[PDB]
Amino acid sequence: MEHHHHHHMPVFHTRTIESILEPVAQQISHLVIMHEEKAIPDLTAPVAAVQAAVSNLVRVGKETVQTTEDQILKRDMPPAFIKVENACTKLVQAAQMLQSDPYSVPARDYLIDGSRGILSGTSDLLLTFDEAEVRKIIRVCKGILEYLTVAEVVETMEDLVTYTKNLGPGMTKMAKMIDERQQELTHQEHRVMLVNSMNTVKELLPVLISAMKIFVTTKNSKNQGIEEALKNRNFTVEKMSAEINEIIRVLQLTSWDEDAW
Amino acid sequence: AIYEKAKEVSSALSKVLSKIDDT
Repeated sequence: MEHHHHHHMPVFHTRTIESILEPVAQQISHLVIMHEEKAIPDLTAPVAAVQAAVSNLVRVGKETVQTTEDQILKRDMPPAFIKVENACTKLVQAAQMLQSDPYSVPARDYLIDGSRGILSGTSDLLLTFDEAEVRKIIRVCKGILEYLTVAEVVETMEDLVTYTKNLGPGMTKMAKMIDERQQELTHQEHRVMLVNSMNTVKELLPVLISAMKIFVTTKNSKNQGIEEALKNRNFTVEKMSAEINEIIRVLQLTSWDEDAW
Repeated sequence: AIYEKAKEVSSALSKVLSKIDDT
């Protein structure tokens, strides 16, 4: 005689998203936690606002699907509005059976299920809008993993003065983004290999930037051996690019989600 | 504004499930 069973159906990955649905999450499981197997007031005036904000959400959510061209989002968002949509009709509908009778046990369960909707539904809503964010972050890196290759074409010293002013700011934004991400991550492993990585990239910047200038002035003189100077360059790049990918790959790990191919 | 309106309904909902019990 072996028995084991409980509830299910609630995902979560981002630190913020959790500290937003976590409460309503434990509340639901705690309301069903009474697994031993009391009347209900009038939830008419407190379920109408949950339907209110829920509407505003779909609103600001349906507009975001009209701006950001993130296709994978423009197609992953809609189904969400559907979830919260009907998940609400139950909440509002459930509140009725309880108003017409606040002792009904199917309603208490019916009510929870509907709430479990707006939660599970809003979850995807944020989750999706989030993966899209981790995306914009990848784009930034992809563009920083594309410019470095441009170093291998900087001959004139004057250009070096237009490569840094450019590469710099890029790495700057490519740093703040990573900083925030690590905070949002819910796994120690990722947070680490993600930070220490973006770390070397910062140090390797003032380096390749030198090998670039050291070469731009060495070729200007009879100083033969640009190899030991040039090689040092591309070598640094190759190191940065190899590191930058660890970031991307890591992010994509925390990115590619079920809804995705 | 998403993370906002979301948190909004999150509470607005958390305020409803509160009338479902309090021990």
